[PDB]
Amino acid sequence: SADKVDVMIIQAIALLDDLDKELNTYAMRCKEWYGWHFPELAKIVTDSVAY
Amino acid sequence: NPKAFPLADAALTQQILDVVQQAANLRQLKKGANEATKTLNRGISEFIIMAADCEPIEILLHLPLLCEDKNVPYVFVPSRVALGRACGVSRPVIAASITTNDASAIKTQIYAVKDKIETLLI
Amino acid sequence: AKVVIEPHRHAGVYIARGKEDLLVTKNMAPGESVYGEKRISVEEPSKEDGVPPTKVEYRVWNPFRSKLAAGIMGGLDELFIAPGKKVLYLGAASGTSVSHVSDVVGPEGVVYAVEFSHRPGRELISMAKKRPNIIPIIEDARHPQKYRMLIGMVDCVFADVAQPDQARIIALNSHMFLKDQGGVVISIKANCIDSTVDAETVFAREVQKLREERIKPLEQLTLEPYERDHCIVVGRYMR
Amino acid sequence: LFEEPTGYAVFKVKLQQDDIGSRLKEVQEQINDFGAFTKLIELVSFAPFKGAAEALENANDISEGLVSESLKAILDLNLPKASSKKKNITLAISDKNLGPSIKEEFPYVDCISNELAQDLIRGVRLHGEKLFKGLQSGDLERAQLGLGHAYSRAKVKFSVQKNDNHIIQAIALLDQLDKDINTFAMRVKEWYGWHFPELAKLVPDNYTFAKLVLFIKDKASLNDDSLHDLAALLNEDSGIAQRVIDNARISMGQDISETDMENVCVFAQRVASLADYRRQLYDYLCEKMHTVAPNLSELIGEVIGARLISHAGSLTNLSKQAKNKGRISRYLANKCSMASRIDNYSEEPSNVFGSVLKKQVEQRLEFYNT
RNA sequence: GACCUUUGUACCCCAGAGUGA
Repeated sequence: SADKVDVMIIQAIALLDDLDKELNTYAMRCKEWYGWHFPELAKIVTDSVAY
Repeated sequence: NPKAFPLADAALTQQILDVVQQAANLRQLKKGANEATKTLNRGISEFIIMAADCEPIEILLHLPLLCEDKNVPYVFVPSRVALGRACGVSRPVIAASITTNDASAIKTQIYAVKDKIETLLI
Repeated sequence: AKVVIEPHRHAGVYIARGKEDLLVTKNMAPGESVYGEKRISVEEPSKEDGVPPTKVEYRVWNPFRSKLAAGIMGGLDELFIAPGKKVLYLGAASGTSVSHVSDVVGPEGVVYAVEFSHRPGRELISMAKKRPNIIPIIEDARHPQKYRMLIGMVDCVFADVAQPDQARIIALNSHMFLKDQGGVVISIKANCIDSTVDAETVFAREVQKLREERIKPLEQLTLEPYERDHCIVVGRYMR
Repeated sequence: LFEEPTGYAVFKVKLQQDDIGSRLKEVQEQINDFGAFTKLIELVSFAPFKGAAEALENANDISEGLVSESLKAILDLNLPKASSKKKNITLAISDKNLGPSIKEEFPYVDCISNELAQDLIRGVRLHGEKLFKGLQSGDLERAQLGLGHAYSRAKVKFSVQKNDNHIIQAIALLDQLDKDINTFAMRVKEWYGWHFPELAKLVPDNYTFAKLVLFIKDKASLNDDSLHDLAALLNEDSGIAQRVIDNARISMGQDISETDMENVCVFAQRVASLADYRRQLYDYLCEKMHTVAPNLSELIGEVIGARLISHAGSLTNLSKQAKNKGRISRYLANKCSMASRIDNYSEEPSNVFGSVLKKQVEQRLEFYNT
């Protein structure tokens, strides 16, 4: 190619950690919200995805 | 349901109006729930007087919560017009605050009024 | 900012040093605020794998706004409230002390709050939704037999209720819900009992009728810097 | 005496038979022995509540000296003793007031409450776990916790104006969502800035640009006609579409394969998700802003209301507080302080107090000009 | 064997807890 493409790895691995930062950000936001209805869950199940 | 408790009887009301009259004579009086709330913040407030004919009444419900936090007595009076009149003042004052001074010339009247109010609060 | 924090002699209360003698406790609520208190963030984190960095905030505790911090700064020999115990708390005036007692009782310990004035109670229901160790039980204090099902047996009882007649109130709670050889701590405001007489005779008959209900007083004290005309009394049950 | 008392808790209604108490008197042997043993009492019968609705309704009844019917059914156990009322049984309980009620629905039964703090009743509750005969204990003290929540929450609270924190979560989550929108927007405009360096200099919108890169993926096919993409979101007679015809000819950018483009389709779908939830959550914030603080959204609208309660943390916490523009801002501060105290207390803020308050803001708004 | 600071750009142009005819 005209650029010898390798820069996109440098972009993507700069994006991945910020993706996990939004992930546990919005997961904890959901925990803060849903704790009103059902607080007794976070001590039992701690993973974001299963929450 | 009541929203007007405790509300004072007659001779206690005129007694309070006279104490507020000499208090306004001795600049030992605060005028306004803004100022009264500030005196409840500084802990200088002896007790709080609130009116019953204020429309709406719900602007004046913060003073019992803040007083009960600070353990401060309070009693409703029926007229805001007479409560303004006892300030030496010709337009109505909805709520007044009594400030703390042990060098006060009228201190025994203040302790007797606090005796009547703290008698009624229980 | 730049202060350092040590464990005090009492288990659960932490000292803060030193450009002012400051009294702090651990918050089990991250980043909450009860009365606009200022929090000091100090951590022992880890940059290694397997251990994430800790985030620890501590809360200061105004001795002007609570009677117990005023008790500790004034010097007091022992505190019956420690990590592990159960504690029955009376008086619920703003809930500001209930946060710090909930801090010092630990996640093991259970805080029991009693109020009859219904409008400040919703605040404590909200704090009960925030801290999972503050259990409100809202009722007149004078009839504790009316909630016989509603509380377990308790190591130590604190009473901060200003009455003309608190002696019968701690009589019923003490005869009913207290364990053997537990702790009884009573707050006294001077002019609430009487005002036509010296506070000191009120103290003498207070300790007297306190002693008539099988309670042994250890040492009382006057709080002259912080809250004028106010005293706290510490005693034992059936010693 | 003829004693056969009743232990009461959240923990099951239990009837226990007695052998005898100490008719001996208050010394420091009998009290200190009976503090910790506490045999001489055996567990006869029991029955669970086991309704979370049932227990609290029962608890108001025992809390007000009123019997329940399961209590009568569990006081239907004297049959192998051949009779009632030959017994002249004496009950001992914790309540004074429950006594005349039981004596009302039972003339068969003698019922006292002496002593009121009979230390045998302490002898049950100081040793209760060991008399969980068939009863669990794990969520049982948890039923103590939540049932105390049920009483104290029940008697004063009815979820009236709940949104003291939900609005704050809404505005905080909304703002971090907008910051996350600009995140992927920069990445998509960088990416299609490579393959086609002119549309990134043409469309200033983010979601518009994301759909444009999303459904085309080729810089020789992006026109209003052949194919049609500026006949669905935008109209072809706009000043943008003619420059799209202008730009689709004179491009000199890099030509990239599909495998690099599908990841960008993932990105545009992320932008679509973010725009979706921010618009719906914005609508929800309009709704509950109209609900929980009506007079405030009458005055200053939704946004500064949600921000200011997001500063104070609750309407109660905002309620307890207190160059020719700060006269207006001070006036708005006082009247918003009043309107907040209106909105704090129970459904008279459904009325138009804030509306004539805004009429007063219109009067002062007339007053600063003259 | 053993992230921290500077230059340039956009925004803000800075009464709240002040005082109390």
